[PDB]
Amino acid sequence: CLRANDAPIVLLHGFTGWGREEMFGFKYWGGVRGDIEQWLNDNGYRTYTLAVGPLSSNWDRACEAYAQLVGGTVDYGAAHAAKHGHARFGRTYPGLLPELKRGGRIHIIAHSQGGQTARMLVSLLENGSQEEREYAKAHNVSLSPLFEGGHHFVLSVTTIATPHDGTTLVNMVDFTDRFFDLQKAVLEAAAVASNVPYTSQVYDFKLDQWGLRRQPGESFDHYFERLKRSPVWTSTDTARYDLSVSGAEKLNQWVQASPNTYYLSFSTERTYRGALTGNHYPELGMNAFSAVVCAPFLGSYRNPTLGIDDRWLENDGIVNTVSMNGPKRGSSDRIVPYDGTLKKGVWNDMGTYNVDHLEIIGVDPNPSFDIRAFYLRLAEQLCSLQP
Ligand SMILES: [Ca+2]
Ligand SMILES: [Cl-]
Ligand code: NA
Ligand SMILES: [Zn+2]
Repeated sequence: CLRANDAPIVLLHGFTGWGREEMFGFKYWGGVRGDIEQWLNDNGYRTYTLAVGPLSSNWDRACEAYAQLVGGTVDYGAAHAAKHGHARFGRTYPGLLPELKRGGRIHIIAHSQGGQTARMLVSLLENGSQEEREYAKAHNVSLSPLFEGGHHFVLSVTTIATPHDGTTLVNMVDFTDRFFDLQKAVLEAAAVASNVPYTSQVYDFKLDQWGLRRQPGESFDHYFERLKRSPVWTSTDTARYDLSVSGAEKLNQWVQASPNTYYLSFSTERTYRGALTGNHYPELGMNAFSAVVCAPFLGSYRNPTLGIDDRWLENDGIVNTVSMNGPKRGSSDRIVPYDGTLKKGVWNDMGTYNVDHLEIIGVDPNPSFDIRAFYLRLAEQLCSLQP
């Protein structure tokens, strides 16, 4: 790289994901292929990993990301917490990069719903929250600096297989059961059983604000049955809602691109069209869970009420490919095909890759995908960005 900025890289997972000490060290970023953070660091690209609530709303996850980056106690905002009935304060972090408070900046590389979270964190840093500012005045409580506005420390957001317009998977019948089957499948990829009541946490869902935690003598099977019936699955303040086509559009209506930030999007597809009616079908090698449980629905579900037609049928096993190049539904962001120069304040569509939702992070194998070269080439591009 010809280095133009010194900003560290920050990895951010989707609606599954866990810290480097979790899952007995099986890495979400790298999976069965290795340790992407370690590869980037070993190649001279300083990289860190964020771990936030996988099932929690993008709002909560953005507040957690902020505290984890600059240090301190997660503050979800007094108004937000009162409106949805969960704790105002989350856990306390030492802070990965306190220098963000004095002028440092970062590149965020986000997978799946991580891309919504990274977008939202930028929006909150730039504009704050009018509602939280007003509520703090009215009720004489403190206000997180995150909601003040006029802050800036994200130089770029890169999203990979992100459902910026949602995924129609949420509309599948029995989505609740199949989604937590997906969680168990990822646990099994990590060689972690779902019917064993581990005494260590192994996979912390970080639901402190909701007061939820896997109990002593409780298996993931039993825990997920509880989670299904909990507010983190049944409220609007959830990843599940933000993942829907409707919820993603609502998010897009206020989370917009900042002129001070480069946005890069990577799309993923792992399907073919058949010759019967033009439906899409999983290619050989797509991870087994998606191939059997999710891809047939994704490549055949049409919904005229929500504008879900033939453009939505291509998919990566989890997300409709059309959803990934940037926010569109309810969004005024601009999306431009990458042309050799990356532009600020717009989505640079870096193209589509023939890699499925879990292969792109190495949680499922794909020997024809040079995952190491993919992330090293991305880090070079970010290293080259003009500050
Ligand atoms: Ca595969
Ligand atoms: Cl509990
Ligand atoms: Na995901
Ligand atoms: Zn919340």
